Amino acid sequence: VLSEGEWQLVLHVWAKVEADVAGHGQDIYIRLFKSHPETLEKFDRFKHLKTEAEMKASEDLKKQGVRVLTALGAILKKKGHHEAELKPLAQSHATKHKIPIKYLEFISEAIIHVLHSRHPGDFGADAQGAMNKALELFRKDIAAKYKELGYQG
Ligand code: HEM
Ligand SMILES: [Xe]
Ligand SMILES: [Xe]
Ligand SMILES: [Xe]
Ligand SMILES: [Xe]
Repeated sequence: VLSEGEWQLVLHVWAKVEADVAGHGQDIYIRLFKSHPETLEKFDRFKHLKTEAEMKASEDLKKQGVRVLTALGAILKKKGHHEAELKPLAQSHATKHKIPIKYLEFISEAIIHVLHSRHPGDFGADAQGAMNKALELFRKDIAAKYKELGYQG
C-alpha cells in the first residue's frame, strides 16, 4: 500500500508526462522494443517495424502509446482503487494479446528509464521509488486477475 506522499510523487511526474503524452509514449515504446525486442512480436500491427526511425514515424504506434499511457494514468490517479480499470485490461491482455507478467516488467522498466531521462526535476530517487511501488502494485493486481481469468502470465 502506497502512502499519500508516495502517490503525490507519482502524480507529480505524471503531470509532466501529460504535457505531451504522445511524445512520452513514443520514447517508452522505442525503449521497450530496443531493450527487449521479443516484446515487439506481440504486436500484430507493429511487428514489421525494423528501426527506431520507422517506430518514430508510425502514426499508429504513436496513437497506441497514447492509449497505453492514458489508461495507465487513469489507474495511477485512482491511487490503488483501480479494480474497475484493471478488469478490461487484464482480460484483453491475458486472453487476446497474451502478455506475460515478465513483459509488464519490461514496459515498467522502460517507463522508469524514460521518466528518469526526461524528468530529473520530478524523478529523483524518492520519486522513482514511489513510481516503482505504483507499478509493482499494478503488476501484482494484474497478476492476480490473470490467475482468476485462467492465464498463468
Ligand atoms: C502499462 C502496461 C500496459 C497498459 C496500461 C496497456 C494498455 C493497453 C490498452 C489501453 C490497449 C487497448 C485496449 C485493450 O486491448 O485492452 C492495449 C492494447 C494492446 N496491448 Fe497493452 N498495455 C500495457 C502493456 C502491454 C505490453 C507490455 C504489451 C506487449 C509486450 C502489450 C500488448 C498489447 C497489444 C498487442 C495490444 C493491441 C494493440 C493494437 O491495437 O494494435 N500491452 N494495451
Ligand atoms: Xe507506451
Ligand atoms: Xe496490462
Ligand atoms: Xe506495468
Ligand atoms: Xe497501480
